[PDB]
Amino acid sequence: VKGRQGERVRLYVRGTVLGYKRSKSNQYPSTSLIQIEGVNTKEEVDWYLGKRMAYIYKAKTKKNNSHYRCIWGKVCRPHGNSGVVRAKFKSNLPPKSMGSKVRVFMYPSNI
Amino acid sequence: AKKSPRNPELIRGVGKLSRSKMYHKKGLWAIKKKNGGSFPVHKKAAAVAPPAVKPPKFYPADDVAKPLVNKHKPKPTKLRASITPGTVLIILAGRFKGKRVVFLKQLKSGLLLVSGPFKLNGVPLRRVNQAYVIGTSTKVDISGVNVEKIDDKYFAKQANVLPQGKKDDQKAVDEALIKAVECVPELKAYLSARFSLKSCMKPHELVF
Amino acid sequence: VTYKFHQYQVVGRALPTENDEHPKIYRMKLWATNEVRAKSKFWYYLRKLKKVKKSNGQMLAINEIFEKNPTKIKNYGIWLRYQSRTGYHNMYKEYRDTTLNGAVEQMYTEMASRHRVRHHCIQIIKTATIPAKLCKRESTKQFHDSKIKFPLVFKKVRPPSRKLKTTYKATRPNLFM
Amino acid sequence: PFKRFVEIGRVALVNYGKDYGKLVVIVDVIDQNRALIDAPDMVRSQINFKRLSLTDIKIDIKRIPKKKTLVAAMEAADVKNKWESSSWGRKLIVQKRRASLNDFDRFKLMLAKIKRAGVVRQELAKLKKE
Amino acid sequence: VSGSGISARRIVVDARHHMLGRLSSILAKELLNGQKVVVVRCEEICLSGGLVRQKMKYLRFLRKRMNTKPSHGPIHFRAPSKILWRTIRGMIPHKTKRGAAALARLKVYEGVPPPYDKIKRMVIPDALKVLRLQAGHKYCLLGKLSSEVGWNHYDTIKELENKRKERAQVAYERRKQLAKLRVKAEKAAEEKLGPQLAIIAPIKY
RNA sequence: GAUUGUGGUAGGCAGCGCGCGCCUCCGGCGUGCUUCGGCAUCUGCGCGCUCCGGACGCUGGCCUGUGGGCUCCCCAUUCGA
Ligand SMILES: [K+]
Repeated sequence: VKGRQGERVRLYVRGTVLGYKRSKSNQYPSTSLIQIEGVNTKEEVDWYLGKRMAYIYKAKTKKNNSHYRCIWGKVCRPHGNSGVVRAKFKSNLPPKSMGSKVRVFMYPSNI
Repeated sequence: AKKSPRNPELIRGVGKLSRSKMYHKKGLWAIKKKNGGSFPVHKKAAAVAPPAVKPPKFYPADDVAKPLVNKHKPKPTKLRASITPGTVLIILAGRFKGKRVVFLKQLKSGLLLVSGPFKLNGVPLRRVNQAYVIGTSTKVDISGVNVEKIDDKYFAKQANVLPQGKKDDQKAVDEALIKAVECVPELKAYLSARFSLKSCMKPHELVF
Repeated sequence: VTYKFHQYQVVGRALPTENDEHPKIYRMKLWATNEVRAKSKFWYYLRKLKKVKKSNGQMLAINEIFEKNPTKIKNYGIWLRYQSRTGYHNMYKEYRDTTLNGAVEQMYTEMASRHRVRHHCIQIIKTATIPAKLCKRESTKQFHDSKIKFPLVFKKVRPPSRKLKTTYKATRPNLFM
Repeated sequence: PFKRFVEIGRVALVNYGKDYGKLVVIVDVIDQNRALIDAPDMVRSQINFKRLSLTDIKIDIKRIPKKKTLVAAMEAADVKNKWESSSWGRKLIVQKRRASLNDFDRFKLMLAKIKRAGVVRQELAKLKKE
Repeated sequence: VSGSGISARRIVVDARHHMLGRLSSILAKELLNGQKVVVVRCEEICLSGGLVRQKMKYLRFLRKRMNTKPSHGPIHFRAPSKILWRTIRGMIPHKTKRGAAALARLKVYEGVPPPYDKIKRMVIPDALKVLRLQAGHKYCLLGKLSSEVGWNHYDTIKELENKRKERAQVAYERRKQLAKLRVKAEKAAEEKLGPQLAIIAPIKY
């Protein structure tokens, strides 16, 4: 009915990069604050604890016949009460990723 | 030879019985009485003399460090309770991501042996890591499926062309699996369809 | 069941001496968030009203008092004296609650709200369970109705929990009484 | 106006907290903010009105009745069946059932819905062309 | 306010009967999080305190001007949409690139201009007057204040909104007729599919 | 769920199983003290096991490549200044 052209199966949820763990006057970019769509309480975060995440972005040059790049991470612990999480990546996320979407996968699975 | 454990474990590393009851059960009193009120002394096992290793061809200028002994030995990988023979699994990664497959058994290495069946969804006999799998509540009878001869060595590389023997074995295995699947209505379509997340579908709320 | 304020009966006396082999034993009914603070206030009152200090005094007993029937509503009267910005005054108040602990918590909250009197500036002189016919305040007497009937004028709209909270809604809330 | 009132015998739904989804009976009123509620499977205790949603059901009881009397009144009024049969009460049950569906059940429901949608679309097209 | 967390191309908000400050805070957070927001019917925004207090506040704002060069600011916009835009800017670090980008993701309109007149419009419960303001307390419409302080497009907006509402009423009547036809079709098709209705029954509301 | 493996000549320390007795083997059979449940009272040797004197194991990708690394250079962004 739609006639769309794209990924046929989605096995991940989206996450918005809010920023870094920080105080009013200090910033710690080693930790990233991520909001996962559909997660509204720290109790709900328990399911995603330890789940792998990928930050996919585009580069000007081609690497292995592709402009796509990926920085992997995972969910570490809940942040606050509203479902935000603290996440760690192999390298600190660039500040320009603020407001961009990361993919939160369903693995490693516990079910 | 005792055919049953003398001291069952209440928890890991703690026995149900104390030292006095263990003394009574083990029969140390009987051994002492038979031997004449004294325990029998057993000579220490004689060590094997080291083999006459030939002299080395080279002598290193530095004394290489020998690592300290590690007393920890790995245990077999655990299988989740939600995964039992005949359980339907959802693959979350790889070229078969989203496919629904039937679980057959766990191999020695800890990986899971699964089948599509191949005809239904194109998934052959394959090994899938437990960490990249979701165990659902759908179970299909697999009593008539014989996979005894298949083990971790069946998938070992010999290092392009699939031998016909593997195809025949997969067909033989899948015949009974499909026969069992046909019993449950709509199970064929369920196994032939992939799992996907639609709008407002929350993984942490789905029961699977 | 957790109460912020607990009722204790504290019993104490002055240390026995040669002159007084069996000194008078004093008891008080006090309100405090803990038994330690109840004992502290007991010694404060004993020092201020009987000349018996904690240093030269003896602690005998302390027991919590629980409402006999926390399943039923009662009318509670509280006689208290408080300190304002310009002096001290006496005050009698009435409350309705299942337990006297809840009534005392209400009393503290209301004193704070209406007179800006902090907790440490309030002394409770007397407490009692008042029958319906003997209540003096119109606020408590208005619910002494066999057929009490009113609509919920003010109801706040919220999801059962934050799990269902959403920033955007397709339609505005539909409210009626 | 004011189709619903808080009353002795009025049945209310707990709309917030750990007790969400439960039916209780208002057996007394403490003050403008909280009342005394009761039900067969709980201990009569106080609750703030902000956590109660009044229903259209009411039972004939006196204030602070006995547990047996309250149960008898609820059974005579058939509170459970009336609430369950009503659309408002059925809504919570349907939400719970939807939450409880499993993957295979969800797939079967999807198949049924697709078939019904196709048949309904054909029927509607025929009606329009008529 | 952590943020909505939704993934959408854009969100259209009907600002009617929304408290100005709370809606502004929620939308500022949404814009900072990377959302694109279109606000319509800004003239229907509600301000607590009443018309008199808000008018005096706006006159106090109008007093502020660079003494030696009034053209250097502050700029006193009169239209409701610009008032909402400035209020939002007040809650955003607009002097940084991040704040400027967040501001650039926001559109504000008076009334409902096209194509947003045929796009679903949502509301913000946390800023709704019905939930935030007790009945009887003083409030004023943003459009009324703007007209009092020098906005001269209120009547045109009213006329255009009346025309749009008439067209929307006609469309709604057509949709209701279509819905009745669809219910008739469903009734006709009921007898065709038994088992499917049986599986669907325990889920229907 | 998260961070982490510092050391590199030790089978130590602590606890416990199997054989040195038998029977009908989810257990039972001997001497003492018991609160009648039980008890470090008899508790020795040989071979083994463990939450036991600081991480080990398996698999995969890649190796002249649009690969990997970078403390170098020019920039952009968040925080600081
Ligand atoms: K670890």
